[PDB]
Amino acid sequence: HGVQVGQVIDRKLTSKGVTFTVAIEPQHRELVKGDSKFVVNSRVDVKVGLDGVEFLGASASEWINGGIRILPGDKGEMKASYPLYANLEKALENSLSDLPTTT
Amino acid sequence: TFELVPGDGEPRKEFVVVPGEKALLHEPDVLTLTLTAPESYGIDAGQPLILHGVQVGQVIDRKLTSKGVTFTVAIEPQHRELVKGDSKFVVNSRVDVKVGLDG
Repeated sequence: HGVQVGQVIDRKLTSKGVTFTVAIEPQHRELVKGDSKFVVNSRVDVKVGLDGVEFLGASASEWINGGIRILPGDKGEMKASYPLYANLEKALENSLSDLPTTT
Repeated sequence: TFELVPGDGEPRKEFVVVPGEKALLHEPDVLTLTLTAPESYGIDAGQPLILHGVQVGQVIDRKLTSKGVTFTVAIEPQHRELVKGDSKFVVNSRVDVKVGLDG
């Protein structure tokens, strides 16, 4: 919600991909609500058009800050691993793959 | 540097020192307001309050709750009479650009 509640501790590169270990302060520990989402805010996206022009990803303060945005949830059990989504649209669609599934 | 602001009343020999951030909060006349928002909108605790292009106040602090974000702000007594309580507060921390054929 625009407020810094944590900090990325470390990053490791493996064969499968990249694993980030992050920490959340105890003050906002109760607001995590484990059934939540994490979104990348380190890249800016600009879309232009005749009627729809948008500037997503990160604002100027968000671009100079960077980091990970947290989309909170309602009720969860705080599982260990979490996925990281490339952009907002994929997070909303709950799609963790570039190509959508065939139907 | 210790700065002295004289007052009036019975003489005293003990004082409580407040930081410079809270200096406006401890003035004899000051208008303290609490305003809520679902998002921080990138507003810190040192941002000013602007009326007609003139700074008339200063944001004192920001707190994050479950419902949202609450800002406590202060208005100087000089412009206390110009507040006119049935008033509105608008975010000025983000810029918006709308393009079009004519507008």
